[PDB]
Amino acid sequence: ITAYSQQTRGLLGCIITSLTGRDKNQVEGEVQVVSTATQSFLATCVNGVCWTVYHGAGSKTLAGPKGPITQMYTNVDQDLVGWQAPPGARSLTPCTCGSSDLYLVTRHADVIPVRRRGDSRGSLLSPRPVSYLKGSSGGPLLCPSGHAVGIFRAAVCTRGVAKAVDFVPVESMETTM
Amino acid sequence: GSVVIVGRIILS
Ligand SMILES: C=C[C@@H]1C[C@]1(NC(=O)[C@@H]1C[C@@H](Oc2cc(-c3ccccc3)nc3cc(OC)ccc23)CN1C(=O)[C@@H](NC(=O)NC(C)(C)C)C(C)(C)C)C(=O)O
Ligand SMILES: [Zn+2]
Repeated sequence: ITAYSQQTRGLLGCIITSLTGRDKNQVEGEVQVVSTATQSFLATCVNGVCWTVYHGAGSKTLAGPKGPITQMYTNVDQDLVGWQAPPGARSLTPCTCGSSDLYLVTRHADVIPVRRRGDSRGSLLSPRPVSYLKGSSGGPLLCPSGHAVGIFRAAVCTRGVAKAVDFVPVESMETTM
Repeated sequence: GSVVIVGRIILS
């Protein structure tokens, strides 16, 4: 269960694309590194929907080939938003395993092992500082088979060191749909 | 403005 990061564009391109809402870049992969002119986070594609956090994306539209992709789903209460995935985006599938051995995928393509300790919680096998996880919201929590368990939402930390992760569970992404 | 794709994470 390995991962690697690829850069698609710079900041100048990100700003102009943010303005026009028209993105003719080739889309590939399941985890999209998404950005605003100010903030950067992640977006995971599950069943043709590009899912991310509300605290990062807001009610903002997503830059697409035929123009701005309007939000298909907006749950402020669950801190979750979704867009119809842009062409080329490869999709992830919900987990049915019921496996407690989870894996969080970060913006720096690190596959950090998590151990499920509730519906929306999972403990970190090796605690990481809050900075290591910053900008990885919307990132996926994978089962050992590589199926979507949830989307990384918030960090459960004690004085700067993250000991666990809070995530939006796929069941709630299916409930939204 | 709109949320922009600026990179990707490819999974094995
Ligand atoms: C270290 C990185 C962490 C992952 C990260 N996340 C974030 O930085 C998120 C953002 C914000 O959390 C939320 C904001 C909003 C929200 C909604 C509407 C409008 C504005 C904000 N809704 C939430 C709903 C939630 O549960 C229902 C849980 C968390 C929601 C706070 N936070 C955290 O991670 C913080 N952690 C928490 O708040 N953790 C608990 C208490 C939820 C377990 C922080 C202290 C580490 C910064 C990021 O990368 O952004
Ligand atoms: Zn599974």
